[PDB]
Amino acid sequence: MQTYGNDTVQYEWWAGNARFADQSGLFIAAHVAQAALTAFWAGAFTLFEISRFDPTQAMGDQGLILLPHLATLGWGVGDGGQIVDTYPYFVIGSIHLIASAVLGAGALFHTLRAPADLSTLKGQGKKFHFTWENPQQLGIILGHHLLFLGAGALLLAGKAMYWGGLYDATTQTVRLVSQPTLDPLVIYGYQTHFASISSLEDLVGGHIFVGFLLIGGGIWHILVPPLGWAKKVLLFSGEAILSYSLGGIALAGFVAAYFCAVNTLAYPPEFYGPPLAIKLGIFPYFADTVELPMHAHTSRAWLANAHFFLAFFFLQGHLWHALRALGFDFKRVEQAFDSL
Amino acid sequence: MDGLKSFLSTAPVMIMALLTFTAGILIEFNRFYPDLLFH
Amino acid sequence: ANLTPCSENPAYLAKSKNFLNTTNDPNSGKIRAERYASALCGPEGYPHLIVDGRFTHAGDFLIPSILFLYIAGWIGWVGRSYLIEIRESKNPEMQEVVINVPLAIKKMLGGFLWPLAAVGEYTSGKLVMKDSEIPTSPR
Amino acid sequence: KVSVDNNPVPTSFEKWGKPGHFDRTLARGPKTTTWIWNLHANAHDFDSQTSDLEDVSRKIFSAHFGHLAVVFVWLSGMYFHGAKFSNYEGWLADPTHIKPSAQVVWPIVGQGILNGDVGGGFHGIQITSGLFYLWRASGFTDSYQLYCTAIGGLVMAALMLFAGWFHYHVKAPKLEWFQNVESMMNHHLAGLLGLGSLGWAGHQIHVSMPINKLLDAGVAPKDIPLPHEFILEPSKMAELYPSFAQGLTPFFTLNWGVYSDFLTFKGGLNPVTGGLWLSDTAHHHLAIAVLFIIAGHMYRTNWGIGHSMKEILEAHKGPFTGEGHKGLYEILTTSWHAQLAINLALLGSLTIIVAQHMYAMPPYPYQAIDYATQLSLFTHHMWIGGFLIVGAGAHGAIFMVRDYDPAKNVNNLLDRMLRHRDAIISHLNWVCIFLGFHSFGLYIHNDTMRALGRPQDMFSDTAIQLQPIFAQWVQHLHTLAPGATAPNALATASYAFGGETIAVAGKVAMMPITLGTADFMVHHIHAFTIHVTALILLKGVLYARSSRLVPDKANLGFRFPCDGPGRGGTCQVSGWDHVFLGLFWMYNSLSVVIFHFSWKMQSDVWGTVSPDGSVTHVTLGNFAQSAITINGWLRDFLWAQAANVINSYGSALSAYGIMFLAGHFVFAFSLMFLFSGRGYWQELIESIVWAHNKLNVAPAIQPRALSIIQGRAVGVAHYLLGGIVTTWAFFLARSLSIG
Amino acid sequence: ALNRGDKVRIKRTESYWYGDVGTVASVEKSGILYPVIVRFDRVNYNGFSGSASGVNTNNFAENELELVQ
Ligand code: CLA
Ligand code: CLA
Ligand code: CLA
Ligand code: CLA
Ligand SMILES: CC1=C(/C=C/C(C)=C/C=C/C(C)=C/C=C/C=C(C)/C=C/C=C(C)/C=C/C2=C(C)CCCC2(C)C)C(C)(C)CCC1
Ligand SMILES: CC1=C(/C=C/C(C)=C/C=C/C(C)=C\C=C\C=C(C)\C=C\C=C(C)\C=C\C2=C(C)CCCC2(C)C)C(C)(C)CCC1
Ligand SMILES: CC1=C(C/C=C(\C)CCC[C@H](C)CCC[C@H](C)CCCC(C)C)C(=O)c2ccccc2C1=O
Ligand code: SF4
Repeated sequence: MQTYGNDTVQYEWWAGNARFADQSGLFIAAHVAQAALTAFWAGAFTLFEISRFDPTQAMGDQGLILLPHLATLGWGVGDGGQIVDTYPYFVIGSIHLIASAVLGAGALFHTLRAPADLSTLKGQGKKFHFTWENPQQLGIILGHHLLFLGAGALLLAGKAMYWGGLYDATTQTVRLVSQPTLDPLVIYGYQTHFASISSLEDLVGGHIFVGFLLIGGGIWHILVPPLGWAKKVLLFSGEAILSYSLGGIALAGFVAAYFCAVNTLAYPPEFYGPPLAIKLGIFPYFADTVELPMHAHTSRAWLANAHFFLAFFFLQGHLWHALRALGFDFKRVEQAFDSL
Repeated sequence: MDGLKSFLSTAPVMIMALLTFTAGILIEFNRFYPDLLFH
Repeated sequence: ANLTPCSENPAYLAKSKNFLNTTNDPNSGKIRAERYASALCGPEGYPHLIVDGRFTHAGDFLIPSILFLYIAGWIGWVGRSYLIEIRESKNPEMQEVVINVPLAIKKMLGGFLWPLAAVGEYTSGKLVMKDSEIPTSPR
Repeated sequence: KVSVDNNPVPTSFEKWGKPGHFDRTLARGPKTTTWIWNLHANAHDFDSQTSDLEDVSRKIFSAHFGHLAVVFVWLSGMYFHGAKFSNYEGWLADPTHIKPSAQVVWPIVGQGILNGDVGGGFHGIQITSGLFYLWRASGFTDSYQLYCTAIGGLVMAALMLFAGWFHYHVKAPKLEWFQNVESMMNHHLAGLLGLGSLGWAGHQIHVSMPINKLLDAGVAPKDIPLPHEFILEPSKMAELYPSFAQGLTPFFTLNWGVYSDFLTFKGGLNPVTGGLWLSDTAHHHLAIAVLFIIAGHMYRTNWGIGHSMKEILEAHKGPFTGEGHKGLYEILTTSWHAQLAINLALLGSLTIIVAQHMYAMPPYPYQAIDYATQLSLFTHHMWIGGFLIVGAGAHGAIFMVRDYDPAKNVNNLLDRMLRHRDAIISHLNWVCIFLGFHSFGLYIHNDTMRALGRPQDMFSDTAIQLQPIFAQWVQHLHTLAPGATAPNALATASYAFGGETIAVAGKVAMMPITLGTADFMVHHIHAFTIHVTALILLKGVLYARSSRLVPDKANLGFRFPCDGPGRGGTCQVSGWDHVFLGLFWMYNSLSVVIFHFSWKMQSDVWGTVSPDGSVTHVTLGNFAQSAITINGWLRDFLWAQAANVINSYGSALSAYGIMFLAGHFVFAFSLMFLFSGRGYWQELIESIVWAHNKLNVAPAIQPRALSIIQGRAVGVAHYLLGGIVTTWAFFLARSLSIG
Repeated sequence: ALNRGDKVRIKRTESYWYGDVGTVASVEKSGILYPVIVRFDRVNYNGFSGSASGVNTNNFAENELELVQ
């Protein structure tokens, strides 16, 4: 936390998650409980989407949110964009459900059996003890999360190359994509038309390039400690790293909301509905060209608008926490109105 | 505004905000699910 | 019962063809006409409510009944324990005139444990006061 | 002569969280729940908070600006609802057939049935306020002008709010600025009333006359020229009136006779649209502007000429009146309640004059045809006028209790009138009893003569007839007026005195109202109830100081329940309880007045018209021989005409039925507060405090019953609310059913 | 035989506070009939109609008070 003086600070219940921000074990426990909640939502809602799926209609009109996310990977897709056999969606939903179960079990284990601070441990638990002031352990955690995201990108790459086939909007069948792009100059040139790429080989080439970039960043962050040039320009607290991550996930949400509404192959038009139109009224939303009867919207509209609004409010959360990390009081803005 | 938080938490404004929230959720539940004499 | 069900009543089938649209949904009268078909009606074509306690008609009475018996108890417990925790701070009069709205929001959220808390307060003796320490009126 | 103090009160929000700070006994602490009611009973009693005549006056001035913001946001809501959610351009396309509606209802629980088919495919609730005819009289064409007028009204609402904050917390005026009453009087005469009348005379000349002229010619909407295009091109105005080619130059040389083609003295009604002539009202507002600004220079302020009112009041003293008005100029510039009593009396009588003039001379186009607009505007202005007159009777008593100093006004008119209070009230109640027997016992007498089967002994026209000869002679003089005693007037002042039947769109605008013996009896009923309400309020004014029952009434206050059960009993003896009784008597008086209006106008005036000249009315002429009986008032009026409120379910007039029954509920709920006393409810509430103390849920705010004055106040409030809501629902549903 | 600030229940059987607890503000000298000044938090029905509050302090006797401390 910030703690502009008053080192022994007490937070009330409406800021109740600020109480464990200094301790270590509850800091692990709350986050793995949150990951259990995300895995539970994923598995339980693709099961709920299998429960409320009709094969006599098109996909995106009935609010199909997760089954197009699995059909773009090409798991149970047939011919012409038709889904007749849904075994592996139920398989990955059950996998995510039991994964949420074991993650919640570990969360309650760290809340109950593991102590608050990991400095009282003796074996490997003392090596996992972290503080918001030393950047070395934070760099180790940073590099290992970099390595895990790179491993996830490599798993997606193997799903595109060896472990299965992806889906395209041209042939509307599965496709075993091999021999991707190997040139980084055209990847440097992809900063202008990244929204419409229209080729899956370029997609898996960009994915293996960003995956190898992530592995390089991971081994770089594990190998060298963080330097001194960034410690003079970046703040080192809980709310500072919270702010950097909040701005990162808000930018990622804006990027994903732009990617959802205009793409055609990473979001097929028969699975998510037609591509959208960026329409600014009061706020910039995404409207469909055709109008659904029961005031309804496609999955593309729901995904793009929800991710845009969540990215917007996460940007203001980054703003709140980043101004908090710079020393602002925030009753100073109430004292500025009260002095007036 | 150390007095505006106390004025917005007086009895009439809080009971009007609570009745506005109650009437709001009642009207919304009666729009999306109308005409429920029983269960 | 002597009342005909709405699935075969002639007056109800004559009146269901022109049920008025209440909301902005133009098919609201038709979906009401098929929703009220499960109920039973008299000789006028209006759905009566069996209230005797039989569970085959519990959806008429008992299913909303206990639903209200949650929410009223919720409001009652939120109104009761809040008064207890403003029995003293420094002065209860201003805390009853202006609301300590974080304390009120805390009770308003935590009020959904009210029936187990009611049996707990009844067993602990802190629910019902004694018949002698209560400020009664003179006879 | 401006005296302004700079920053008297700091602007702060911390006082908003401490309710009851304005009074000394409320800011201590809410030990009891009656403090809550006292917080609303003394929130505007500015004379009990401050006692220096300077803080209260600037508090009043800023309160006037706040209330002006409330009226401006209300007027903005009317123009915004007429812009967005109405059919004003659709009604302007066809005014005779379709009906106006300026409120659309959200269909949520089945209340979409309130959006009745008002004509032209537009759904909504048909308005009866009749401000659409105001807009057609002013010259509105499309909804964008109403929208920009609503926007400008909200701008002036925020402007009046900023002026209130500026005049209380930044630059507040002194007491000498408020006591400059001669400067206030002549500025309000010339610069507010006369200058505003000249502004509306200019708008009626330039905008309201040419637009209504070509609308009476038959020009469709989206073909009228814009109102500024008549000023930008004066040829379009000169082709409608020949006098506009003469320019401003005949006005300054007193050649006003060439202006006679567009400043006419026609009078009567316009036969094409069924309203007043717009040239007549333009000439009218110009004449009122000239007379007011002439009278706006009577009082001296700084330049020597002018009447200071002090020696005006000094000069009027006769033999009966002692020292005359010696002291009233010091009274009316040092006490706001005496000014409030005079202004509420004259604004109440003005509002009743407004109602009594806006039915026989309908000033708006297509207003007399719409019977619902005419009936609603009449009765609403009647009720506002009667309410303000009761407030005059209240603030007279408050002036007597807390603003009357007897050492300053010795042997003047106020002291002499308080010295013979018995010789005033003991004749006022005599004429109350004489009018009561001779206006109600007439009704009982012919009720009994009709019930005993002898109609030849009644007070009918075929029976012993009480012909009202004086108003019939006055109607004869008004019929004989144009040509003998008003030679430049073509028609009469109205067609209610005598003349032809004005028919516009198959309905009757105004036909002559003959006065039989039923109008004789009901006018004496009106004079009787006016005398009783002017008895209760006048004996609340005079007997507020002291009496022979209780001579210590000034020290007890204006608003106290009683002196006690002694002297036989002294409950309802204050000056407040006379207002409490006068409110019911105003309710009874105005209910009979609007009943006489509604029945006489829908039996002898309104109805459809036929092309051979015969007129059939709505109730086929019932007022002649059946308005003289109490059973006739019950059967032929309250039973026969309430059927349109009764049988209107599943239709557009369905909310009026559940407002009819609602008003009956609030009347019957008022009887609980009026009949019962406090000590029963205190003895019951303390038992509920026992039942709360058994479960440890008794509140630390001590819960106890209302005060005795509070119980009478909520009783009279729910009584007047329930009766007026019942009459509102009945009048609106009936006159919307008859067209 | 009471101190200054101890809780005590009332057994007046005719007062407003009958069974309610009160704090003894002071005990006056002997000889007088009702020396025990007791103050309460709940005011009684006192004053004119429409008054914002009443009184709480009162002189009580010794044999009609039950000490609860
Ligand atoms: C990476 C995500 C993240 C994390 C870890 C935190 C963590 C923290 N924030 Mg926070 N915040 C975030 C995002 C995040 N915030 C965003 C995106 C916003 C913008 C809206 C804010 C705005 C914000 C404010 C304004 C404040 C905090 C505060 C705090 C600290 C106290 C704990 C707390 O939140 O109270 C516990 C949380 C609750 C009691 C929840 C409140 C209940 C809300 C109103 C209901 C949820 C709204 C809605 C229904 C959500 C669903 C959306 C949609 C599906 C309908 C804690 C360190 C507080 C602080 O620093 O004080 C010490 C503080 O005052 N945050
Ligand atoms: C929330 C506080 C609260 C609670 C727990 C109770 C509880 C009770 N009241 Mg009650 N009452 C309350 C407030 C409350 N009252 C208020 C504010 C009033 C004034 C309108 C009354 C007037 C009242 C009467 C006249 C009677 C009772 C009776 C009773 C008892 C029977 C149940 C009943 O009929 O209640 C039903 C409750 C009502 C009819 C009125 C309460 C309605 C309000 C809206 C409830 C919520 C109040 C408050 C705004 C919530 C506070 C929330 C907090 C966070 C601020 C029961 C012990 C009866 C009795 O003596 O039983 C033997 C009885 O005859 N009450
Ligand atoms: C120019 C108009 C005017 C002004 C400035 C005043 C000003 C004043 N009057 Mg007053 N009065 C007026 C007109 C006016 N009156 C009229 C026309 C009447 C006759 C009805 C009265 C009758 C009257 C009485 C009987 C008393 C006053 C008193 C007072 C003083 C204190 C006001 C107070 O405490 O009320 C604060 C405000 C309220 C209590 C709000 C009243 C709410 C009403 C009752 C309900 C409104 C019903 C509503 C329209 C319907 C919808 C509600 C619901 C159904 C949704 C104050 C100087 C009092 C006084 O001087 O005592 C010493 C007093 O006892 N007045
Ligand atoms: C319908 C019920 C009713 C009736 C009849 C009256 C009647 C009267 N009220 Mg009244 N009043 C009422 C309800 C009623 N009030 C209510 C509800 C309130 C509450 C606010 C008031 C408040 C009120 C005040 C505040 C005042 C009156 C006054 C009066 C008297 C005015 C004089 C008059 O009209 O001549 C007399 C008229 C009648 C008696 C009615 C005519 C009936 C016939 C003609 C008489 C019977 C004929 C014969 C005697 C029968 C003989 C049979 C034999 C066996 C005896 C009158 C007696 C005033 C007063 O007394 O001073 C003047 C007064 O100041 N009233
Ligand atoms: C708040 C809080 C917290 C947190 C926690 C959490 C948030 C949790 C979560 C957790 C979770 C979230 C969990 C999950 C679980 C899971 C489960 C419970 C599952 C189950 C399922 C099943 C068993 C299924 C089955 C199946 C299959 C497999 C297939 C076939 C069919 C079926 C569907 C049947 C803590 C403690 C830290 C602290 C305090 C507070
Ligand atoms: C089922 C049913 C029925 C029956 C019922 C009955 C028969 C009843 C009875 C009843 C009774 C026999 C009752 C008793 C009671 C008693 C008492 C004694 C009570 C208690 C209460 C209390 C104590 C309160 C408390 C509370 C709560 C709980 C919550 C809130 C707060 C308060 C505090 C208020 C019928 C037939 C109708 C119909 C069908 C169904
Ligand atoms: C019933 C009654 C009471 C008791 C009055 C009470 C208990 C007042 C009731 C007030 C309750 C709390 C209702 C609240 C009033 C309004 C409904 C508040 C509006 C709140 C909404 C806007 C939410 C008296 O004190 C009294 C005194 C003198 C003569 C007659 C009577 C009398 O008849
Ligand atoms: S009944 Fe009430 S108002 Fe009348 S004297 Fe007795 S206490 Fe006073």
